[PDB]
Amino acid sequence: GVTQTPKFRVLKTGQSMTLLCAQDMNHEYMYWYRQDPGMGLRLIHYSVGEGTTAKGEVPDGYNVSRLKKQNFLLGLESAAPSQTSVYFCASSFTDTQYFGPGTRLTVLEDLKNVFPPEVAVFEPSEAEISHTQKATLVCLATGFYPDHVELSWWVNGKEVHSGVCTDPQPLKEQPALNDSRYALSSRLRVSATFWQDPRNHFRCQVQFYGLSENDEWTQDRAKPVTQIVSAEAWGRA
Amino acid sequence: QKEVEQNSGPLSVPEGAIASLNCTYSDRGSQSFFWYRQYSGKSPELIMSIYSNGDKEDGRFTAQLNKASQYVSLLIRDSQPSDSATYLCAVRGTGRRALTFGSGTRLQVQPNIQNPDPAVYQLRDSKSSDKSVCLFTDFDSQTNVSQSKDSDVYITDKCVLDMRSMDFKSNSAVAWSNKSDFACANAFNNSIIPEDTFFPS
Ligand SMILES: [Cl-]
Repeated sequence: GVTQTPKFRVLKTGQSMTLLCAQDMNHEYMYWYRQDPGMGLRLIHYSVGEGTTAKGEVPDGYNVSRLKKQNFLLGLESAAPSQTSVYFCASSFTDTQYFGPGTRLTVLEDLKNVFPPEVAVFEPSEAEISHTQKATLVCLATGFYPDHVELSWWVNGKEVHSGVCTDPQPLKEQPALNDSRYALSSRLRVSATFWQDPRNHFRCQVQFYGLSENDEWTQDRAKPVTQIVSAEAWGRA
Repeated sequence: QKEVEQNSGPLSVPEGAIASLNCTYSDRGSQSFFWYRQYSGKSPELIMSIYSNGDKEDGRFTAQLNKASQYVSLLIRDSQPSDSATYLCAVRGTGRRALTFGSGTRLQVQPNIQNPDPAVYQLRDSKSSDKSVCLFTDFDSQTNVSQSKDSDVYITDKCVLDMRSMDFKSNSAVAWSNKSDFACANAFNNSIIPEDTFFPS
């Protein structure tokens, strides 16, 4: 299918980056789109074949090259906060477009706004267990910025989706401030019997996408790099 | 003026019912028509392509194209909460190579709560956090949860949980705060919750 790198990027204003799209489906046609809240995917550039490209709806501030038929590069030479967006590459045999997974870019004036999540797990209410014979664990990811997290539950070593609900989008911790830090909550609900067995290891895993180890950091607090933060609990009776 | 028009929604549909998404386009000479599904934070996936007037079925999905009336439709039969997503309508115009994308319709499929048991429960940190966290759960899908107007109180939207093994779905919302006046009794005050909502202890 269609792949892209990177998945996530933080840039300071003025900085450069490249997004690579690749497909091995022998598609002649490739497309770069940006998606922003409350509007259709907007086409930036496209290519009809190797060594040719053409302007889409919103070409300004972006360059592209089609090296071979398999590859399509998008360049940002001087990143502007307006380029904060999700970039999707796509390819077609004729008209039907298949999308890559997307690249979430955040462009900031200052990288000292970047914070990894603090992650805590809260154990089920006894009241819930006695009333329902069920047990809801809550995981909170808090104080993170930008909105670049993937929350997963892992029970006794295995990623679980059953009994899980993660907010589809994070809360601002201060809806007022434009650069508000975020929170995200997830629930894992299990039988009260499964919870009451201490052989059972519940882990909330939050992949955060922040700065590269390469980025300059002078501040006292730990450099907010790409990292996984976990919090865990064990069953009890 | 938009070349592909979709209502933003959200469109709320009860589970089991037919969800109907509609799309209009201004270019009468458009030749290709597509429905894409996008889950939040994920990429567009093709549900249907359609080229000829009439119906095209693929499982629970039916696309319906009418070039005379300039609409393309998507029906999801036996709608499930897992169908909850943004649906994007896309049209290839006359001569154009690239698709023009609608701004999408958010669909919410609300579970049927057989036996509502609305309650607000208190959870304590497994390790240590300043946070007191309140879980509203087992409410009917007709209940809506508002954000707080209270500075430093965080309330999440209702969220559908599916314990597949037990063929059991439930709604929940999470409120938390480290404020001394925050209690599970008053956390969801800015929401219309059932009377007969259970507050333990
Ligand atoms: Cl599973």
